[PDB]
Parts: sequence; C-alpha cells; structure tokens
Amino acid sequence: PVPVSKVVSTDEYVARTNIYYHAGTSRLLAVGHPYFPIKKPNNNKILVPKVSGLQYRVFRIHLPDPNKFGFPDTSFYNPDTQRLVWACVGVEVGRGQPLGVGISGHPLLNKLDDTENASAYAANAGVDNRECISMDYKQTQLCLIGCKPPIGEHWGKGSPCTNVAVNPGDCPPLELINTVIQDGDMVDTGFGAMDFTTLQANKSEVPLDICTSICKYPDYIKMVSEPYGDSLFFYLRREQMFVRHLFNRAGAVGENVPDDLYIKGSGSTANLASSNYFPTPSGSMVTSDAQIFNKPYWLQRAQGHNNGICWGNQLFVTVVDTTRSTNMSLCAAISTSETTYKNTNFKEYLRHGEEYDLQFIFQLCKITLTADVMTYIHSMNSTILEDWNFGLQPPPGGTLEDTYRFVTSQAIACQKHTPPAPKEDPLKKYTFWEVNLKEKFSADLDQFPLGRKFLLQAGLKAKPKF
Amino acid sequence: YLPPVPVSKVVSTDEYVARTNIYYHAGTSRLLAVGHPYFPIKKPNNNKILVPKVSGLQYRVFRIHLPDPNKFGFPDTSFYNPDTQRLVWACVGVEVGRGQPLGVGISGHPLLNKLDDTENASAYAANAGVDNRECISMDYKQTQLCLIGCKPPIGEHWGKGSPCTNVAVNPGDCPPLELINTVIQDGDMVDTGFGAMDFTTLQANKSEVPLDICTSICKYPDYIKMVSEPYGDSLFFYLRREQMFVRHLFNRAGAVGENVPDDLYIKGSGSTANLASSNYFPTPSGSMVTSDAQIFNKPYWLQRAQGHNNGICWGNQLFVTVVDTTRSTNMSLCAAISTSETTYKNTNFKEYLRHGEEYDLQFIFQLCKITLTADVMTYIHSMNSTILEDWNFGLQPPPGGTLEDTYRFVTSQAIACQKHTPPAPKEDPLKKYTFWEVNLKEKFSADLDQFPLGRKFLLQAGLKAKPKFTLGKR
Amino acid sequence: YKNTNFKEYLRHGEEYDLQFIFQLCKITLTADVMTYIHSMNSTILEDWNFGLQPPPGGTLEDTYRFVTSQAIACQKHTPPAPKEDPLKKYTFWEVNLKEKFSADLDQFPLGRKFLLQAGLKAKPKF
Amino acid sequence: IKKPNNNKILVPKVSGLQYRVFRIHLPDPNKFGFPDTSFYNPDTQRLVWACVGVEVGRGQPLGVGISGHPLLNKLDDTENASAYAANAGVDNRECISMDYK
Amino acid sequence: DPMLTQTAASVEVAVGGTVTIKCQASQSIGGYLSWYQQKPGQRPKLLIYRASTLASGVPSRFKGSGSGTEYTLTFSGVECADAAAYYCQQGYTSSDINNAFGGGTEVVVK
Repeated sequence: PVPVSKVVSTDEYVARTNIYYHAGTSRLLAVGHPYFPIKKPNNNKILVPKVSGLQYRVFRIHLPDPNKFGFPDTSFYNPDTQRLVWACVGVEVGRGQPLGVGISGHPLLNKLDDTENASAYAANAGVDNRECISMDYKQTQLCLIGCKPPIGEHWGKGSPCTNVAVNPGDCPPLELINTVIQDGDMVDTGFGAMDFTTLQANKSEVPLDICTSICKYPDYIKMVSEPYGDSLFFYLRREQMFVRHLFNRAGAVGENVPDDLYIKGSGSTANLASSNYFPTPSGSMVTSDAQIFNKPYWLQRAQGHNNGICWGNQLFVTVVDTTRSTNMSLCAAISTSETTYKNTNFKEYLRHGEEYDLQFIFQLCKITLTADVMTYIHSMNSTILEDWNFGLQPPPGGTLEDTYRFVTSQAIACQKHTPPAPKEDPLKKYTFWEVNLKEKFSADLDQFPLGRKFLLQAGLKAKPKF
Repeated sequence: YLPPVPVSKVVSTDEYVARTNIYYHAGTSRLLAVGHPYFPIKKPNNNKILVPKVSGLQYRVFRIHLPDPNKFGFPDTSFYNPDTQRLVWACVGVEVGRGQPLGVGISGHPLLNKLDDTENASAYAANAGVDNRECISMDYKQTQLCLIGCKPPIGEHWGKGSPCTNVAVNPGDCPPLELINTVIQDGDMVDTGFGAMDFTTLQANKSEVPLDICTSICKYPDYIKMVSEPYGDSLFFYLRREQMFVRHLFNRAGAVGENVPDDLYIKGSGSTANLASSNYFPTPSGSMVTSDAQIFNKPYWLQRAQGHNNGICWGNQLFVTVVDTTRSTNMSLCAAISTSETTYKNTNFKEYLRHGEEYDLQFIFQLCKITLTADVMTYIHSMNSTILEDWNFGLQPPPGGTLEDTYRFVTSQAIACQKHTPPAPKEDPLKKYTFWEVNLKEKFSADLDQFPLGRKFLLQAGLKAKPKFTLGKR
Repeated sequence: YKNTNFKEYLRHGEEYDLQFIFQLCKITLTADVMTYIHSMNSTILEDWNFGLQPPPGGTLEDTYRFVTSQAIACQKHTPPAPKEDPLKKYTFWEVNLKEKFSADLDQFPLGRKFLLQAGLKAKPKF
Repeated sequence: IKKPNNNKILVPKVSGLQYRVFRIHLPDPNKFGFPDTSFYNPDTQRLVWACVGVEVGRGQPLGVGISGHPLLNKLDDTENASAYAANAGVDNRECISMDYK
Repeated sequence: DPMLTQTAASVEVAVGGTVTIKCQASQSIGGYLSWYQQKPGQRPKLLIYRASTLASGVPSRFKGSGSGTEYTLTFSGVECADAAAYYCQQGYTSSDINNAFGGGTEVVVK
C-alpha cells in the first residue's frame, strides 16, 4: 500500500548475527603461451592456452546457501518468515611468483623512421617498409569486488550516416560501447581502449598480443552511479607510464594539412612526410613498496547502498597484475652428441607462469520478511525469490489422462513423449574462471592464516585449553 | 495485497480534489496571422507554401502547455509531502479577445455550376452548354462558439463508405452516405450553410460551392458526443451563437439520375414535354451583424461544469477553440509595375488579396492538491493511464546508468548517427494532428493587481485585505 | 601488403563528469545593502527587479508582440535581440542544469559522501 | 578539418592540451518549491545559490600524447658535436616530434 | 590485373571545343592515376596526377574528375600546340600485371 520509491541501504532490512565463517581456495595456477594460442594446423582445438600478464582475471565464487545449514541451535532464527544470506568482511588476493616485467612486440611492425633526431630529410617509402620492434608496456594494478560482473568500456566503430554517401577509404566512425568483462580480455597497454579488429585494417599497428582483440578499461563513473551499488563494493588502483621512443607513421595520410599552417617548401622539401606520429610506451621500475596484494582488506562500509551482501550466493573478484609477467624461455635439443654449436640444433619456445590465492571471511546475516519488504526485493532483482522457495503461485491442474499401455508399438497417440528443454540460467553466455567454494567452509578461525589476522583486528581471543 | 473494491459508478471532482486560496494569472501576449483568404499559394513546380490560408472561417484550436506544479514556486504556508500527495491546476476564469474592425467575408469562384434562376421567368430554354457554368458570388452565415476542454473537441461530417456487394450496375450510382465523427484540427472550416459534406471525396466536379471550401472538409461540432461520455471531459463551458437567412434560388447542371415519377405532373405538348430542373441550391447570407450581441471580450467565470469534472486540467494542458466570422474584412491590395506614366492603364497595377486576425487570451488558474491513499490510486489509473504515468510512483530499474552520453559536436564525421533516430513514444499521441501551440511555461504571476483581467476577477469576489494598504493617506 | 592500400587517420576521445552540491541563502534587502550591491555590480539588481516601480515605465507598448505565420510579413529574427549576453563574444562550452536538481542526497554518488563528512543519516523507512 | 571550398568545419579540433571552460546555468530560486518553512518574504528578501562541494570526474585511461611538425627549424645538434658545422642553404627544415610538459 | 583499356580514337574538334576523354579501369585503384601529353617529336610531359592535382607550369584550363573505376579529363579552348598524344596511367604498382597504360590520341585541330 505504501511502496517506497527511494533506495535504502541494506543496514535497515538485514540483521547481523555473531557467527563468522572462514573459507579459502587452495592456490590457482595456469601455464601456457604469452602471445597467442597455439592450435593444431587443421582443427580448432588448442594444444596450449594463452595466458599472459596483461589479460584480465575474473573469478566467480560459487557459494553454498546458508538456509540449507543444519544448525544445532534452532533459536536464533525461525525458518517460517526468514531467509539467510552471506556477507563478506575480509578479502585476500595472494600471489607468489617473483617480481619482474615482460616485453612483447611484432615481427612486422609498421614504423617509417625515428623522428626524435633527424640528421637530414627522409627518403621515400617504397612498398613493404615493415620492421621488427618490441617494447614494454604500461604498469597497471587493480582489484574490484562485486556481486555482478565488472562493466567496462571501449571505443569502436558504429554505423555511419545514411544521408551522405561513403566510399572505400573513408575515416571509420566512433562511439562508446559498454560491455561486460570476461576472462581473456586484454588490459589497455597505453595505446588507448579501442578495438583493433574492426579499426586496424592493416593488422600491423600494435604488438600481436592485442592485435586481434578488444582491450577494455573498466568504467568507473558508470559503476558508481548505478543504483543499488551491486557492481562494486570497493576498488584499488596504481598505474604509471612514460614515453620512451617517438616513431613516424608509414601509410597514406587521410587528410592533408591545410596550406595556411606552413610556408610551402621546395627543392627536396617540396613534399611532406607523414604528419601523424605514434609513441612507444615504457613502464618504469617495479618495487615491493608499491604493491597492492598479499595484505588483507577489512571493509567497514562500502561506497554504495549494498554494504557487502551477496545476493544469489555468489561474488565476483577481478584483478589485473603486470608486475609479475616474466616469460621463461626454454629450449630443447634434438641431439646433444655434437662437438660444435650449430644454431639449427635447437628449437625455441616461450612459456608463462601465473599463481594466485583467494581467502575470504563471510558473516551470517538474516532477513525478516514482511510483505512491505517482500515487494522491495521483488523490485530490485526478481530472481531472488525464485531462487528461494518463497515465490508462490499455484496451478491446480486437470489430472490429464495417461495414454495406451502398448505405447512403443501400434499405439495410436504415438510419440507423446516429447522433451522440453528450458533448463537455462542467465550469465552463461559469457565464459570466465570459476572456483568451487561449496566444500571449503569452516567455523574455526584459528586453524587458518587469515583467521589469526582477523582476531587481531578486533580482539576476542577465544582459546582456553591449558 | 488484496486491494479494496472499486466503485462501479463514476463521480464528480468535488470528492477527491482540494481547493486552496492560491491564485495565479496567465495571459499570452498577442497573436497575429496574415495570409491569403482563398487558397494557400504554392510554386508551380512543386509543393512549398509561401503564404498560409488565413480566412475568417477556420477553427483556430489552441493548445495551452501549462507549467508542472510539482516543482513550482509558491509563497508561504503551502506545503505537501511529495510521497503522499501531488498537485494539479484548475481554471476558474477565461477570456477570448480580438481587436479588429467588423467585416463580412464574401467569396465565390469563377466556375460555379449554375444554369438559371427559378424565382421569375417567361420561357424556359433547354440549353445544356458543354460547361456553361458561370461566376456567381455569395455571402455566408455568421457563427460563434467557445469550447474549453482538457482534450481536443470532436466534430462530424457526412461522407462516403463502402456499400454492400449486392448490386453494381453503373459508375454513375449513389454512395451510402454514412455518418462519421473525427477530431478537429486547426484549419478545418465550418459552414452552417451548405453543410457538412467533404466536397472532395464526394463531389468529383468540384464546382458546387465557392473555392474556399473545395479542397477540404467543412466540419461541424457535435454537442451530443461531447456530453454523453461518462466523464464530463472535452467541454465544460460552451456558448453557441449564429444567424442565417436565404437570398436567392438557382439550379444545378441537371444531369438527373433520380428521375421524377410519372404520376406527379400532367404531360402537355410542344415545348412542354421536358423537365426544367429538380435540383435547387440556395445561397446563404449573414445579415445585420450588429456589435451588441458579440460573445467576446467579456470575462466569464466558472462555478459549475455541465459534466462531472470541473476545470481540473489533467496532464497540465488545456484546449481553447473559437470560431468567428464577424471580423471577416477583406483587404483589396494593389501595386503598380511603373509609376511614370501619367495616364492610368489596364495592366500597370496588379492586385492581391490578404486577410488578418488578432487574438489575445487571459486565464485565471487555481491550485489544486490531490491526496492519494490506495483508493483514488485505483481510480485515477483507470480514468487514464497517462495521468498516473506522468508521475513516477515506481522505483528504479536495475540498470539506470548515466542518462544519455550527450556528445558535444552533434554534426561531424567522427561520431555515428545520433539524436532520436528510433522515436519511442513518450511524446503526445496527437503529434500527427496539428494544433496551435501556445507556450506558457514561465508566463505565470503570483500577484494579479497590476493585470488587465486580474482586477476584474478581484472586483467580482471579495477584495478585503487581499490588495494590502501600501503607503497610506495620512 | 601494399603501402598504398591504406589511408591513416587520428582521433582523440574525451570524457568528463560534473557533480555539485548547492545550498540556498536569503538576503534581507534593507536600505544599506542596496547601496552596497549597486556599487558592486549594477546588473545584479536587474535580475531581480527592485529598481523600477513600473517594470515597464510609462513608455512601454504591449509587452511582447508575435506575428506568427513564420514567413510572409516583416521578419521575426531580423530585429536585434536586446537582452544581450555581456560575454557572448566569448565562445565556450555550454552546459544546462536547469532541471537536474533534486532534494534526496542519498541517491547520488556524491551525496552520501557529503553525509559522510558532515555526518547524520536519513530517516529510516523500515 | 575543413573542405577547401567552404568554411563549415567537417571534423572539429579536439586535443588533450587545450583549456576547457564550462558554463554552469543554475536555475533561479524564485520559482522553486521548498518543502516546509514559512521563511521567504517577497518584499524584503531574495534567494541565491551558494556552492559547497565540487567533484569533477574524468574517465579515460592514462596515456601520454605526442606531437611534432613535418617542417621545423633545426640546424644541427649541440649536445655533442665532433667537427664544426656545415653551412646552411635554403629549406633546411626537418621533421621533429616531441612531448609537452 | 587492373586494366585501363582506352579504346577511343579522338573526334575532330575546332578552336574552343570541349573533349571528354574517358579512361575506365577493371579493378578499383583508388585515386592514384596520372595523365600525360605526348608531342610526337619529343619526350612525354605530364599534366595532372591523382585525378585532381595539376603540376607546375601548366594552365588551370585543364580539368580533372572521376573516382572509383572510371575517370575523365576535359578541357576547353584548344590552342594550336595541343596536337599531341594522350595517355591515362594508374599507380597500383602490382607485380603480376602487364599494364603498358596504353590508349589515346588527338587529331590535328582545325
């Protein structure tokens, strides 16, 4: 009758009990190629996967729902008109590989000449002026915790306008596109957050690890201004980048410079070089002082209205690390019997390692369910009551009559067995890294490395044994 | 959770809108219209309108956009909770005005289908010239009206529809002539003379009446449809007025299809074995148009509607239509191609025709708040869906996002095509039907002492302590 | 690969966001304050009127006059606009905020940071 | 970017170096409904807005731009010169790029 | 193989006439196209390149247009020294082609 049209923080309709719980995965590893996936020459099947330092890393946390808990104490809640939900208080992202950097490049980059100190004027191009240049990337570290997946943005091509006619060779159009981050998306490398598949026609602009894929920067001002605050509870950032080399573009300039910009040259300088330039990024020194990880994060109040409540019994952790991206470089001989060194005796490979840890603390929270509160949860996300057993609507049914006993042979109503297949959930079109935290819970905090760091945050040592 | 039963009958507005002492005045400035009185002139090559058709026989429906009083400023002691009650405007006084001399407005087109007169004769001649039609001009009939409603008014005409597939013998047959009623635009004409038939989709010779109503429809308002609807909407103060007279008696071409019966006359001989005509069109003439009975510049007010709702204006909107043909002057204009010739000529001066009209509107609006506790909420949504949909009572969708990116340079080659290319409604449904917009978003005034209607309303009701005793006598 | 096959271009994106918090203030206009503000800037006392006992004056005609057909008579935009902007020779970015105001400081992402600093909380619904 | 026939610009010039000056249009407070006080008197009072807090936000990823000229006055280097310089004829301008502060 | 045919022998023109020489191409070449005048006693000599930009020391009474696959070359006010040979020529610099960019003539002007 009095439905409200405001947004209420969850400190008003969720109670906080005393019962804490600890969880934690084992450790996460991944091994493969840093540049491109390697598949067989005939089918689509990948022999090794592509794991690099630059790609994103989104973990989803499958939780078991606490209403299925059999508590020996049956007095602190009543399963008549209450539901139970988890709330995260402690987050830890642990990593263990040693520090360092990693470089990438292209066998055929498309630079004309250096421009920082030109001795004389440049010669003409010719055809096929490609080169092999490699460089290091910008330095980036982030971490976001959320109930729903991260929401990033990237520039791309839209449709041009239908009034004027286009020709082959025009400038592509541009617009902002908001997408959903998966695992395998590349980070921005200092070449801006733009798609390179539909906007780099020559396929030889950037190094090849981001040559045929979208790089996405996370949209901050979209996610904070979203209602209900379910997109992020908090975040963290440290980025640095400076420019090292300054090259010249090679390729036809689209629009010439207007003649009022420069006094017209002559002689050997009758014409112009390519006007546009592109820089070469460089990350500075890494250190163990400017790190983010291997230290816990106790949250007191999240920025949004959701003060750390896990609807649907899941949460999403993302992280991007480039301070641990050294690619090991192995090689294997075909025959060690030789006396001399011949460079055709060895093959070369590249491999990249990656290592993780995740450790949490969840608090047990209950919800009193009044019909005024029942329409509010019905309004923000309708699938919550369907994932509980509370959404009630009865169909009576007509008690339909069964068919003939013979059924398989000579039945008149033949093929009445017909399968429906509606068994579907959302979020399953996207693929990314999952973990299984269903069987890793515990109530004893003192048997775990994070659990002793939690009690020192708030006292309450509880261990009398003598 | 189980809402109570809604009452099966409709109800007046006295039970569920409130009335305060806060009044406002809103008067538009001045409205002028110049063009040609007969046809909108256009280029010989294609369609482009240099002058509009402007003649004093149109409908001139107005559309008053009101300011939304859910964010509007007031003096003290006016308070409400926006989660419980909302606000709406109600009109209590209205005026329609014109400053002009007092005219006639005759017309007639040079190809009018007339054969002879049937008032006197000496010998009738069966003539039947191929197109023997001749220019005859005529007068019209004076009419006035004023209708004030929340939604536009409704007129009617007599047209043509599909008959039953029983008999089809000839293309020279007769239509069924069923009656239909439409919504009234700005530019449809009225004649209470020849009457409400569209002369285009009914008459193919298009030479029956003068040319000011020959390419369009001559409508006429209903007064039954707009009172029989169960709400009391679309009109709540009407003032009808007209006069008429018959002048002359004529004949059409005479290609009669509905023949005369045999057993009506007696057959003679010689020249007396034929038929003269059976179809007679008379001409109208408005007479003695004296300016003491003119229903204008008189500030009438409202205490009672003829319908169920009073002047409550849902949707912050209002419609005014006035019809006048007493200011129907015509301006014989002419200009000369060369002035040096000291003798006047045939073709040295060529002439034109124009027509003009001047309006002025003034209103008095009254504030009205409406409380809503679970009972009128069921009633208002069932009255019209858009009344409840113009106020948000539902909380936010799960993605709200930053409403529209709003690119800066809207015409370039950098961005893609933008700005309302797929138009999802939210607009008025009546966009396909044109009106006269009158923007009154910030015309309002809290005080009304220094306003030309404002003292006329103030004098009528009580003015005791309302004016105030600014600087005194002694 | 042909070096004459591809035209090259440059673009540059830009992003902004403005958020504000205002509070209104009231000025008692006695005889002494109106001497102060008129010495500061005289056209502030023409936003609000205060200076002219008829806002017309004796010499004013009809306040407005609108010849609406759009194209046949004396022209509508050819009269020069009197209410000139005293900075209109300078062109810069145009931002309108005449309807984005609101009163609930709990909803907007700055607004609860304002209720962090000064403290307090809204009245609870449940 | 302009077509050489006309003066209407095709693509506007936007760079990350120039100023940005925003005009904020506050709506006038003498037409707004304020909830519950008999505070305002139209004779001896007027209303005006004050500013308390500002947050300006940017949302593009970090990155350093770059610019130059195809033709710039540059005779030689001076950081380290071995032999003496050569004479300068006509059209001794090269292509040098840089980055700003 | 991008091929420009130019199977068009020129028509007799008087002083001040206008001539429309049309050079069509099979494959799309962009705007990269050249034109030349060949007086039959000396070296060839170029007028316009990229179908719009004329060279130095050439009057602006020669015109250039055409885009995509077909192109043209018009002018007016024919002098006495315009008796020469004309040739359209593309610049797609491919490998497996045998262009020779041939075709084109011009009569002696009356």
